Amino acid sequence: AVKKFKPYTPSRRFMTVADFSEITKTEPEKSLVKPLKKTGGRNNQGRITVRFRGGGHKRLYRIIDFKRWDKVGIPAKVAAIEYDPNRSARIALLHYVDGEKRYIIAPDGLQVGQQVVAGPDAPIQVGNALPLRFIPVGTVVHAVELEPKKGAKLARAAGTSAQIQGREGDYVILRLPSGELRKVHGECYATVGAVGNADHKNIVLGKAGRSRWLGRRPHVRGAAMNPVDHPHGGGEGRAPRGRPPASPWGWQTKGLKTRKRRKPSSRFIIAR
Amino acid sequence: MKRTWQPNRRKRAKTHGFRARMRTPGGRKVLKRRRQKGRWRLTPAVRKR
RNA sequence: GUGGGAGAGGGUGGUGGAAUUCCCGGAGUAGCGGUGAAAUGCGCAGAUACCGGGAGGAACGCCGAUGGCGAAGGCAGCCACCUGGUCCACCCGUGACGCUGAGGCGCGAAAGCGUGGGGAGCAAACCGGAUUAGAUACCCGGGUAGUCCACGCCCUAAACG
RNA sequence: GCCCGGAUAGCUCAGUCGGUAGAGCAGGGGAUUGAAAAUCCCCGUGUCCUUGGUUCGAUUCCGAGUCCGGGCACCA
RNA sequence: GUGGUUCGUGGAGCCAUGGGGGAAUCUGGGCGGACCACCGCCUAAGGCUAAGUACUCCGGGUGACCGAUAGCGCACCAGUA
RNA sequence: CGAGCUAGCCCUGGCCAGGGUGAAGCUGGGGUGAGACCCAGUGGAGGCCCGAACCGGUGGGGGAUGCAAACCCCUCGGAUG
RNA sequence: CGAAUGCCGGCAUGAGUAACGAUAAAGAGGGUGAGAAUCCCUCUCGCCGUAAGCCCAAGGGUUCCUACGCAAUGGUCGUCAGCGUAGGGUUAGGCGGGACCUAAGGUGAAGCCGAAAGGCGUAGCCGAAGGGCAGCCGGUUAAUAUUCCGGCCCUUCCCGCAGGUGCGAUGGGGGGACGCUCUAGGCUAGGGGGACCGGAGCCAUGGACGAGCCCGGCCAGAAGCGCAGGGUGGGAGGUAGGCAAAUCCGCCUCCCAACAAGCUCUGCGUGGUGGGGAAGCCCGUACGGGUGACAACCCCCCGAAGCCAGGGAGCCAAGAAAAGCCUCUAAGCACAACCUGCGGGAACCCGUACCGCAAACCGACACAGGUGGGCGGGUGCAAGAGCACUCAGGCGCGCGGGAGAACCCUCGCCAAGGAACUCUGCAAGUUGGCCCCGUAACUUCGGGAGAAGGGGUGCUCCCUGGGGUGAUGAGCCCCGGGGAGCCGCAGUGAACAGGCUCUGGCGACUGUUUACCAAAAACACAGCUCUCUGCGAACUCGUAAGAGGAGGUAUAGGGAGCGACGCUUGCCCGGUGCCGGAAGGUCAAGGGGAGGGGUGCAAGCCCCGAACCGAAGCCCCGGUGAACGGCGGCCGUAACUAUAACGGUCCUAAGGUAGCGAAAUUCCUUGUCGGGUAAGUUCCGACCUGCACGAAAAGCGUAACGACCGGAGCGCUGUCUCGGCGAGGGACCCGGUGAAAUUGAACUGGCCGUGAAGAUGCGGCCUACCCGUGGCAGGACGAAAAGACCCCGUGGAGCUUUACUGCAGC
RNA sequence: UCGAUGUCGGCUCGUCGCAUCCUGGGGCUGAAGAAGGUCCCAAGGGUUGGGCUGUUCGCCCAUUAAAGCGGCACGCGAGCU
Ligand SMILES: [K+]
Ligand SMILES: [K+]
Ligand SMILES: [K+]
Ligand SMILES: [K+]
Ligand SMILES: [K+]
Ligand SMILES: [K+]
Ligand SMILES: [K+]
Ligand SMILES: [K+]
Ligand SMILES: [K+]
Ligand SMILES: [K+]
Ligand SMILES: [K+]
Ligand SMILES: [K+]
Ligand SMILES: [K+]
Ligand SMILES: [K+]
Ligand SMILES: [K+]
Ligand SMILES: [K+]
Ligand SMILES: [K+]
Ligand SMILES: [K+]
Ligand SMILES: [K+]
Ligand SMILES: [K+]
Ligand SMILES: [K+]
Ligand SMILES: [K+]
Ligand SMILES: [K+]
Ligand SMILES: [K+]
Ligand SMILES: [K+]
Ligand SMILES: [K+]
Ligand SMILES: [K+]
Ligand SMILES: [K+]
Ligand SMILES: [K+]
Ligand SMILES: [K+]
Ligand SMILES: [K+]
Ligand SMILES: [K+]
Ligand SMILES: [K+]
Ligand SMILES: [K+]
Ligand SMILES: [K+]
Ligand SMILES: [K+]
Ligand SMILES: [K+]
Ligand SMILES: [K+]
Ligand SMILES: [K+]
Ligand SMILES: [K+]
Ligand SMILES: [K+]
Ligand SMILES: [K+]
Ligand SMILES: [K+]
Ligand SMILES: [K+]
Ligand SMILES: [K+]
Ligand SMILES: [K+]
Ligand SMILES: [K+]
Ligand SMILES: [K+]
Ligand SMILES: [K+]
Ligand SMILES: [K+]
Ligand SMILES: [K+]
Ligand SMILES: [K+]
Ligand SMILES: [K+]
Ligand SMILES: [K+]
Ligand SMILES: [K+]
Ligand SMILES: [K+]
Ligand SMILES: [K+]
Ligand SMILES: [Mg+2]
Ligand SMILES: [Mg+2]
Ligand SMILES: [Mg+2]
Ligand SMILES: [Mg+2]
Ligand SMILES: [Mg+2]
Ligand SMILES: [Mg+2]
Ligand SMILES: [Mg+2]
Ligand SMILES: [Mg+2]
Ligand SMILES: [Mg+2]
Ligand SMILES: [Mg+2]
Ligand SMILES: [Mg+2]
Ligand SMILES: [Mg+2]
Ligand SMILES: [Mg+2]
Ligand SMILES: [Mg+2]
Ligand SMILES: [Mg+2]
Ligand SMILES: [Mg+2]
Ligand SMILES: [Mg+2]
Ligand SMILES: [Mg+2]
Ligand SMILES: [Mg+2]
Ligand SMILES: [Mg+2]
Ligand SMILES: [Mg+2]
Ligand SMILES: [Mg+2]
Ligand SMILES: [Mg+2]
Ligand SMILES: [Mg+2]
Ligand SMILES: [Mg+2]
Ligand SMILES: [Mg+2]
Ligand SMILES: [Mg+2]
Ligand SMILES: [Mg+2]
Ligand SMILES: [Mg+2]
Ligand SMILES: [Mg+2]
Ligand SMILES: [Mg+2]
Ligand SMILES: [Mg+2]
Ligand SMILES: [Mg+2]
Ligand SMILES: [Mg+2]
Ligand SMILES: [Mg+2]
Ligand SMILES: [Mg+2]
Ligand SMILES: [Mg+2]
Ligand SMILES: [Mg+2]
Ligand SMILES: [Mg+2]
Ligand SMILES: [Mg+2]
Ligand SMILES: [Mg+2]
Ligand SMILES: [Mg+2]
Ligand SMILES: [Mg+2]
Ligand SMILES: [Mg+2]
Ligand SMILES: [Mg+2]
Ligand SMILES: [Mg+2]
Ligand SMILES: [Mg+2]
Ligand SMILES: [Mg+2]
Ligand SMILES: [Mg+2]
Ligand SMILES: [Mg+2]
Ligand SMILES: [Mg+2]
Ligand SMILES: [Mg+2]
Ligand SMILES: [Mg+2]
Ligand SMILES: [Mg+2]
Ligand SMILES: [Mg+2]
Ligand SMILES: [Mg+2]
Ligand SMILES: [Mg+2]
Ligand SMILES: [Mg+2]
Ligand SMILES: [Mg+2]
Ligand SMILES: [Mg+2]
Ligand SMILES: [Mg+2]
Ligand SMILES: [Mg+2]
Ligand SMILES: [Mg+2]
Ligand SMILES: [Mg+2]
Ligand SMILES: [Mg+2]
Ligand SMILES: [Mg+2]
Ligand SMILES: [Mg+2]
Ligand SMILES: [Mg+2]
Ligand SMILES: [Mg+2]
Ligand SMILES: [Mg+2]
Ligand SMILES: [Mg+2]
Ligand SMILES: [Mg+2]
Ligand SMILES: [Mg+2]
Ligand SMILES: [Mg+2]
Ligand SMILES: [Mg+2]
Ligand SMILES: [Mg+2]
Ligand SMILES: [Mg+2]
Ligand SMILES: [Mg+2]
Ligand SMILES: [Mg+2]
Ligand SMILES: [Mg+2]
Ligand SMILES: [Mg+2]
Ligand SMILES: [Mg+2]
Ligand SMILES: [Mg+2]
Ligand SMILES: [Mg+2]
Ligand SMILES: [Mg+2]
Ligand SMILES: [Mg+2]
Ligand SMILES: [Mg+2]
Ligand SMILES: [Mg+2]
Ligand SMILES: [Mg+2]
Ligand SMILES: [Mg+2]
Ligand SMILES: [Mg+2]
Ligand SMILES: [Mg+2]
Ligand SMILES: [Mg+2]
Ligand SMILES: [Mg+2]
Ligand SMILES: [Mg+2]
Ligand SMILES: [Mg+2]
Ligand SMILES: [Mg+2]
Ligand SMILES: [Mg+2]
Ligand SMILES: [Mg+2]
Ligand SMILES: [Mg+2]
Ligand SMILES: [Mg+2]
Ligand SMILES: [Mg+2]
Ligand SMILES: [Mg+2]
Ligand SMILES: [Mg+2]
Ligand SMILES: [Mg+2]
Ligand SMILES: [Mg+2]
Ligand SMILES: [Mg+2]
Ligand SMILES: [Mg+2]
Ligand SMILES: [Mg+2]
Ligand SMILES: [Mg+2]
Ligand SMILES: [Mg+2]
Ligand SMILES: [Mg+2]
Ligand SMILES: [Mg+2]
Ligand SMILES: [Mg+2]
Ligand SMILES: [Mg+2]
Ligand SMILES: [Mg+2]
Ligand SMILES: [Mg+2]
Ligand SMILES: [Mg+2]
Ligand SMILES: [Mg+2]
Ligand SMILES: [Mg+2]
Ligand SMILES: [Mg+2]
Ligand SMILES: [Mg+2]
Ligand SMILES: [Mg+2]
Ligand SMILES: [Mg+2]
Ligand SMILES: [Mg+2]
Ligand SMILES: [Mg+2]
Ligand SMILES: [Mg+2]
Ligand SMILES: [Mg+2]
Ligand SMILES: [Mg+2]
Ligand SMILES: [Mg+2]
Ligand SMILES: [Mg+2]
Ligand SMILES: [Mg+2]
Ligand SMILES: [Mg+2]
Ligand SMILES: [Mg+2]
Ligand SMILES: [Mg+2]
Ligand SMILES: [Mg+2]
Ligand SMILES: [Mg+2]
Ligand SMILES: [Mg+2]
Ligand SMILES: [Mg+2]
Ligand SMILES: [Mg+2]
Ligand SMILES: [Mg+2]
Ligand SMILES: [Mg+2]
Ligand SMILES: [Mg+2]
Ligand SMILES: [Mg+2]
Ligand SMILES: [Mg+2]
Ligand SMILES: [Mg+2]
Ligand SMILES: [Mg+2]
Ligand SMILES: [Mg+2]
Ligand SMILES: [Mg+2]
Ligand SMILES: [Mg+2]
Ligand SMILES: [Mg+2]
Ligand SMILES: [Mg+2]
Ligand SMILES: [Mg+2]
Ligand SMILES: [Mg+2]
Ligand SMILES: [Mg+2]
Ligand SMILES: [Mg+2]
Ligand SMILES: [Mg+2]
Ligand SMILES: [Mg+2]
Ligand SMILES: [Mg+2]
Ligand SMILES: [Mg+2]
Ligand SMILES: [Mg+2]
Ligand SMILES: [Mg+2]
Ligand SMILES: [Mg+2]
Ligand SMILES: [Mg+2]
Ligand SMILES: [Mg+2]
Ligand SMILES: [Mg+2]
Ligand SMILES: [Mg+2]
Ligand SMILES: [Mg+2]
Ligand SMILES: [Mg+2]
Repeated sequence: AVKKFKPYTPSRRFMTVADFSEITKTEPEKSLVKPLKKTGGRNNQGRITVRFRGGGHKRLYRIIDFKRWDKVGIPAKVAAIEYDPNRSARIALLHYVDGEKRYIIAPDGLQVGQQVVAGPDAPIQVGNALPLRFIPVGTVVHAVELEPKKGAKLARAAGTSAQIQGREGDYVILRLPSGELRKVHGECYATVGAVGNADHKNIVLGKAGRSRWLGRRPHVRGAAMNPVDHPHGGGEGRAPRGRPPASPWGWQTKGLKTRKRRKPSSRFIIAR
Repeated sequence: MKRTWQPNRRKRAKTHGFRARMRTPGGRKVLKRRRQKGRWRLTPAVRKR
């Protein structure tokens, strides 16, 4: 379900906006928002370390809960479902029965009203979070932790999910959004379900400006520069690549693998 | 056109000020030098009030 | 209307085992494939063949029929739910309400097409090996789209009785 | 105009350490067929482009010349 | 592995030391240009030590030094306008 | 030593006369088994249109020891992004 | 010292020359004074008026006011001045900032890093055109005024009274608190009108003594009262959350209440009282005073973009923080404290003049440039900040007088023709607004479209339908509709305001760029593919700490190419890249030491050192094309000829598929044919022999878009035949002021020759009295820049890579 | 001539040569006439307007008495483009 426009302007022909139906609250929960310092892609030296970043709508960080176990066994009521402009996924405002309000990243299905809770107990239901070991094999799950107590860091982007495939001692065999087969510790929490807002991948920004709203300044091809600037700089008209394609920093960029070989997590990966 | 000199009393002192010089060690030599030479003013003259 | 049937009729959601392929483990040695015969291919960097563990997809052996259902196209593992047509019995109810049907509207195999997803087997195109005078074919080794799902198109047929 | 390469059987081409040059196809004579083809058996003609030289001897080595093909003919 | 020394890897010792290994108290240890013997010379891994040496912001004395385009950038209210 | 010019980004403020066009959504009517859709009204979207401010700098003329070390006149581009 | 485009200084030439800095514009009378176009004053004239007026901010820093001055500064003049000399001038509890808050950022206890210097860094602190916070209207000075004075009104601190109540933090919680577009109600600012109120006066020139003309008819105001609107449920129980504790907030369950009310809060009207108060006329002011007056002070209409304001609706890109403030409890204290009234007292530092779209700021200048926010009246024109005029206000641009040439510039008209001009309709025309009618191919269905093309447009009288405000009524507004008629060459009568079409290329589009010769077909762009990247991600900056990535997590992030969209995107993996290969070769330090060597009388001590064990890399084996890349030759053959579907053979990793094709690519070439034209190197359609297209350095198309680039036509025209006239600003003459590059020195002619090969300068001849003014550009191989092309230099720089050697990195 | 001698074409303005394109005069003719041919004298004047291309050139359109060729730094950018 995605919004389209009639072509009453060039660039409305193809523009497409998310259907905002599952959205329930519109202003966010004040006691749960910080201002986020916008970098423009600049590091603590005043120096761009990520090109073509900046501008883009002013935003307000929603502090969201990626460690669910700091409230084991207290249920919560899904109070709202609202837009969070700091991620692709939509956040669920929930209301704990001891009165604490916290932000969850909303799974698919989860509707205003239901109960949610996290702990070893935790019925196997969408919204609930459990140490991985007590999650039925083959369940699809999201917001996984990579190591225990370090907080969810996996399958959080709109429509993502991992699948529990098997177990080996303290480690369960996970299939990540990227098809890769990782062992992950059992005491790693994970809330069950997939992430939802799955149509996300179907919006069509439509015009140069929509990119600009998202903090994305134009991106200029190596081809388009001169050789001071870039390996593909120069030539007379137009120039084939001329060499193994490369980055402004000169490294190969069609194939050249960069994950460090010696990396200790090598031991717990099995895929691609 | 718009020329290059666009006076700003705050910018002038933030940038060439005595305090500014004494922060960086390069600046303290800039002072060290203007003293050792006799310059009547070590830092540019500005005007807060 | 009332009571009943038979049924691979349709839609949905689940679920089972055989087999193929790939992966890991174990044990094992020089061939395995393939064909008319071959070659290409695969294999001591440990293949084929055998055991165990897993992953994934697609199709449902026996039952099975010259059988059944559907208007047609078509439909076949099993389970539930939702749902269409039909048949019989009984002779209760309406009372000619019937037949057909130009246009309209809906369904409509396969291939194809769009957006996603999926991808084990198979396989247009394509590549090799062969055969031939040539072989842009038939046979062989590989192989993409497609084949599968969802939504939306296309509307064809020896859509045949 | 400038430099590189090539020129061998009818056609397309290997090839040589200086001495007797081959491959496929075409062609020829036989066979098979009713007849052609495909198949099969047997058969090369070559003055190795022209010219001059090196040699005992040159298709083979050398210098030129035709001819063909390829690159170049830039600042102007 | 380097630096220092005349020593640019050279027969490359001596002094120093980032890395590794790692002792002994005089019958101990370092040195005399690889190394060995011999014969000598020294006493590592704690510290201090005037003077003789260098310099001229400052004061003075001199000049086969300048004399206002010279001499300091400045003889004058110049590191100023 | 410089980002008081210029380039980009960050924080916090401000600005854009007046006209046009009339998207979706609504609401009614039609339609149908239900729908799709159709028509009207409302509505007031847009790197939408005309045009000042403002931002520009197309073409032409002028200037060329200039008014001006890039200006002027006519003309033209954007003008809710 | 004679040369170094030498250095410093002086003074010449060009020269009384160019210039005197917007073509808004001047004239006179009077006055002052040694002296006046330039200063004062009056009268007339012109110019600005979304400014060329007025108010803040920044900058500048005495320029402000006055008196006395004119050497210089002023593009002339100067009696004047933004100049000289002196003297005066800037008043705040409420305006701005500070004894308040936080933002990015800066700084920075703790703590981390780094040879040194220093780099980072949670808290804290700093940091504002953001939050917060108490003054409005008049009057007065030569010059300040929300600052002084008047009237009216507030804030905070201290100390009292009285009355309240568990008080009490830097801790908890609420609030503060937030986008963009559209926007209702009710007001206010501001305006227009009045037959009404007030007012000096007026009756001209034919008429008018009129409900005539002219002028004005308000401003501030506490409490309370109204009219608008904002914000907010009330109670009770439970409680594990809000890093202690809460009675607060949060969550739960009860109840009453609920489109309100009530409580608050703000705006607006009113309101004690206070102020203002025209034109005109007379005052002597460079300008202010007197009077007008006991001024009046009312009604109606328009109406904000401002106010009520945290209002409402829609939308996606999802819209600061901290304090002040309210609540809550902790220690501590409750003979404290706080809250509420009302009283007295206390209330500091800094700024304040003037300029401020400009002669005071940035541009070396009294520079036609640049400079942020607010106000910016009236009438008309469909609207408006547009356009014309014009109010308040301000100005005529700090050289003038004449003249009436060329020529230049800006501008107006042109008979006939109408693009014949030319690289090109360059330029200039035409067209222009609003209303109505009407509008094609093609299309992505929105568009194309203002397509095209037409008709209308003023004024007068009669009829007449709606709105708004009043009241349903009058008046005042607004949107109209019908019919008669009038005058001109002309009714958007001035001013502002598209020329149109057809057909190609390129780019889809809006955007972006070479500040200052290129705005584009270039860049970007949604979108598509490839690839890396499992998170202490990859990548980027940094020696490091750290940081960006990202408070993100494969629907995400980096890199590369392609560039909406449609239909597509072929074959080649031999070489190069990348990917995969737990075997094999090779392979450095290391290990290991067969076996030698040097020395010692030996025990030793010290060197070499063969196997063999040794990684990555390379080789090797495979993969890989939206990875770098590549994508053939010759000969023959058909029953007229021609041509070759077909065959033969050499070579290759493989031999270019669809589409397209003399093209932004085609050399021959103006290819050939067809179309347009009387004529077409261009353009369009074709053909294919593609010198040397061809598929994501994408291929072929594509509606729409374009200050791109091309061909054509229609309209119109001084572009042209081919010029004429005219206006103004210069040029020219006179008065004032007065430069510049350049310059060996000059007494500086023509020809034919000669000369280092292009002579004022030599020869011969010929011409020629001395000196200027306006003009033109043939020559002084005229000026200007130590040629920018070319070469040279064992000169330099940017850039490339399978050049060398290295270093970072891996 | 590199301490600079601006370079094609167009425009404008010409001027000179004559080996003459026209006009004028002539000899010869395979000159009946008329029209030509060829060569001689002659430089006084004349020598068009368009399409195409930056073009010079050239080719074409329509004319004409004719539609001359060369030089002057392939005349002329302190004259323009
Ligand atoms: K790009
Ligand atoms: K390029
Ligand atoms: K056969
Ligand atoms: K197969
Ligand atoms: K496949
Ligand atoms: K059938
Ligand atoms: K059948
Ligand atoms: K060969
Ligand atoms: K042969
Ligand atoms: K040494
Ligand atoms: K030692
Ligand atoms: K020694
Ligand atoms: K010694
Ligand atoms: K000492
Ligand atoms: K002197
Ligand atoms: K000096
Ligand atoms: K509508
Ligand atoms: K609109
Ligand atoms: K000199
Ligand atoms: K002079
Ligand atoms: K003037
Ligand atoms: K006005
Ligand atoms: K003077
Ligand atoms: K001046
Ligand atoms: K005087
Ligand atoms: K502030
Ligand atoms: K508090
Ligand atoms: K708070
Ligand atoms: K008023
Ligand atoms: K003041
Ligand atoms: K004159
Ligand atoms: K012409
Ligand atoms: K009325
Ligand atoms: K217009
Ligand atoms: K395209
Ligand atoms: K520049
Ligand atoms: K443009
Ligand atoms: K560009
Ligand atoms: K972050
Ligand atoms: K290849
Ligand atoms: K390869
Ligand atoms: K390969
Ligand atoms: K062609
Ligand atoms: K080509
Ligand atoms: K033609
Ligand atoms: K353009
Ligand atoms: K001249
Ligand atoms: K050399
Ligand atoms: K010269
Ligand atoms: K030269
Ligand atoms: K003649
Ligand atoms: K003549
Ligand atoms: K030509
Ligand atoms: K020349
Ligand atoms: K010129
Ligand atoms: K020229
Ligand atoms: K000249
Ligand atoms: Mg907050
Ligand atoms: Mg810094
Ligand atoms: Mg470029
Ligand atoms: Mg750079
Ligand atoms: Mg490079
Ligand atoms: Mg390149
Ligand atoms: Mg370039
Ligand atoms: Mg190229
Ligand atoms: Mg990967
Ligand atoms: Mg300057
Ligand atoms: Mg001093
Ligand atoms: Mg059934
Ligand atoms: Mg079924
Ligand atoms: Mg195995
Ligand atoms: Mg049934
Ligand atoms: Mg009956
Ligand atoms: Mg009956
Ligand atoms: Mg079908
Ligand atoms: Mg199908
Ligand atoms: Mg698919
Ligand atoms: Mg041959
Ligand atoms: Mg011979
Ligand atoms: Mg050394
Ligand atoms: Mg050496
Ligand atoms: Mg030693
Ligand atoms: Mg020794
Ligand atoms: Mg010795
Ligand atoms: Mg003396
Ligand atoms: Mg001196
Ligand atoms: Mg002297
Ligand atoms: Mg001096
Ligand atoms: Mg700046
Ligand atoms: Mg900046
Ligand atoms: Mg726009
Ligand atoms: Mg404004
Ligand atoms: Mg401005
Ligand atoms: Mg500007
Ligand atoms: Mg311009
Ligand atoms: Mg010009
Ligand atoms: Mg404009
Ligand atoms: Mg516009
Ligand atoms: Mg914006
Ligand atoms: Mg001299
Ligand atoms: Mg002097
Ligand atoms: Mg002097
Ligand atoms: Mg002169
Ligand atoms: Mg003159
Ligand atoms: Mg003059
Ligand atoms: Mg006068
Ligand atoms: Mg006078
Ligand atoms: Mg005026
Ligand atoms: Mg105006
Ligand atoms: Mg003014
Ligand atoms: Mg100031
Ligand atoms: Mg100044
Ligand atoms: Mg003054
Ligand atoms: Mg003077
Ligand atoms: Mg003055
Ligand atoms: Mg003065
Ligand atoms: Mg204050
Ligand atoms: Mg104090
Ligand atoms: Mg603070
Ligand atoms: Mg710091
Ligand atoms: Mg403030
Ligand atoms: Mg204040
Ligand atoms: Mg006053
Ligand atoms: Mg004043
Ligand atoms: Mg006042
Ligand atoms: Mg309390
Ligand atoms: Mg309103
Ligand atoms: Mg008022
Ligand atoms: Mg009005
Ligand atoms: Mg009035
Ligand atoms: Mg009276
Ligand atoms: Mg009279
Ligand atoms: Mg009267
Ligand atoms: Mg009267
Ligand atoms: Mg009032
Ligand atoms: Mg009031
Ligand atoms: Mg309540
Ligand atoms: Mg309680
Ligand atoms: Mg607590
Ligand atoms: Mg209320
Ligand atoms: Mg009085
Ligand atoms: Mg609101
Ligand atoms: Mg604070
Ligand atoms: Mg003031
Ligand atoms: Mg002024
Ligand atoms: Mg002012
Ligand atoms: Mg202003
Ligand atoms: Mg002024
Ligand atoms: Mg002024
Ligand atoms: Mg002014
Ligand atoms: Mg002036
Ligand atoms: Mg100015
Ligand atoms: Mg100035
Ligand atoms: Mg105005
Ligand atoms: Mg107004
Ligand atoms: Mg107006
Ligand atoms: Mg108008
Ligand atoms: Mg006036
Ligand atoms: Mg002016
Ligand atoms: Mg003037
Ligand atoms: Mg005319
Ligand atoms: Mg005419
Ligand atoms: Mg005409
Ligand atoms: Mg023409
Ligand atoms: Mg034009
Ligand atoms: Mg007009
Ligand atoms: Mg048409
Ligand atoms: Mg339309
Ligand atoms: Mg129209
Ligand atoms: Mg029209
Ligand atoms: Mg009329
Ligand atoms: Mg009239
Ligand atoms: Mg073309
Ligand atoms: Mg474009
Ligand atoms: Mg536009
Ligand atoms: Mg554009
Ligand atoms: Mg430029
Ligand atoms: Mg440039
Ligand atoms: Mg620009
Ligand atoms: Mg430049
Ligand atoms: Mg230009
Ligand atoms: Mg330009
Ligand atoms: Mg980090
Ligand atoms: Mg990306
Ligand atoms: Mg990217
Ligand atoms: Mg591109
Ligand atoms: Mg490898
Ligand atoms: Mg090995
Ligand atoms: Mg070794
Ligand atoms: Mg060893
Ligand atoms: Mg290796
Ligand atoms: Mg290989
Ligand atoms: Mg390709
Ligand atoms: Mg033609
Ligand atoms: Mg042309
Ligand atoms: Mg290409
Ligand atoms: Mg390609
Ligand atoms: Mg392209
Ligand atoms: Mg094309
Ligand atoms: Mg197109
Ligand atoms: Mg003319
Ligand atoms: Mg004239
Ligand atoms: Mg005139
Ligand atoms: Mg003169
Ligand atoms: Mg004069
Ligand atoms: Mg000179
Ligand atoms: Mg001569
Ligand atoms: Mg002589
Ligand atoms: Mg002579
Ligand atoms: Mg003269
Ligand atoms: Mg010259
Ligand atoms: Mg030179
Ligand atoms: Mg030069
Ligand atoms: Mg240059
Ligand atoms: Mg060199
Ligand atoms: Mg060199
Ligand atoms: Mg010279
Ligand atoms: Mg002659
Ligand atoms: Mg005759
Ligand atoms: Mg002549
Ligand atoms: Mg002549
Ligand atoms: Mg002609
Ligand atoms: Mg020549
Ligand atoms: Mg010549
Ligand atoms: Mg020439
Ligand atoms: Mg000339």
